[PDB]
Amino acid sequence: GIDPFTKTSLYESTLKNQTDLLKVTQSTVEDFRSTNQSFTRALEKDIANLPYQSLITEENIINNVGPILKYYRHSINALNVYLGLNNGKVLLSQKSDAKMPELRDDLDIKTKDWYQEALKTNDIFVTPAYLDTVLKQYVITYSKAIYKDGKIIGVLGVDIPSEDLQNLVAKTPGNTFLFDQKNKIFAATNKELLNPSIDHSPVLNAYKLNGDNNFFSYKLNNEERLGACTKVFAYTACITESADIINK
Ligand SMILES: [Cl-]
Repeated sequence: GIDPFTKTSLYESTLKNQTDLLKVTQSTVEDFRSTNQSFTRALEKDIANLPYQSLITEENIINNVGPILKYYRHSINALNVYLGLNNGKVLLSQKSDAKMPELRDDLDIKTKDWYQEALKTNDIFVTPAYLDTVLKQYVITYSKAIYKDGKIIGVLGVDIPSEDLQNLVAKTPGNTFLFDQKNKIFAATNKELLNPSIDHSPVLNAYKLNGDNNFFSYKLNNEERLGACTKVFAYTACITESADIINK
């Protein structure tokens, strides 16, 4: 309407609404990451709790670590779960025909960020989404250097399809969406937003001007829209709507 009291009431209401919904999308991304981190941490602990004898020959790694990788992979429906060693080999449990985990020598692991970055932090390392060479799907990898008595055993990796996060975000309420660390569109409730030719600059420009969680106005085709974005790890989560709620 027109009376400023009424317009202010509508603006304050929709701000709260849209903020709530943005937070649900933020929570979705957070919970996905923390579930995968907890899992990875539990797997690290089970591997490190084996005696050294079970860890210090490749055959013993196959027979003693392999089943653990397999059970864990199944438990969460991961794509791959694996352990990379300093000799460049990887003990790999992959989705497939029920064949046991095997040692693979062709994964060029000392060139891979999941391997090299795990050795530079004491935390879990989380990759951007990338194309997994084993099963040829886009994954987010959680990796962790495993130590026993201070001694490196190898680098654990857990590959989760990136589509799993995309699908979780898409199911959320609200016209919410998520950009990756390069500010490309990554997930959206409205699948049309994923058209790579769409211009997101008005929303990204408005976020740059306003900051995390700060509700803003912008224009599309000379009509007014409202929205907000916030950082969530290296992602940017946004929500937008028509301003007709406050103007009409
Ligand atoms: Cl994540």
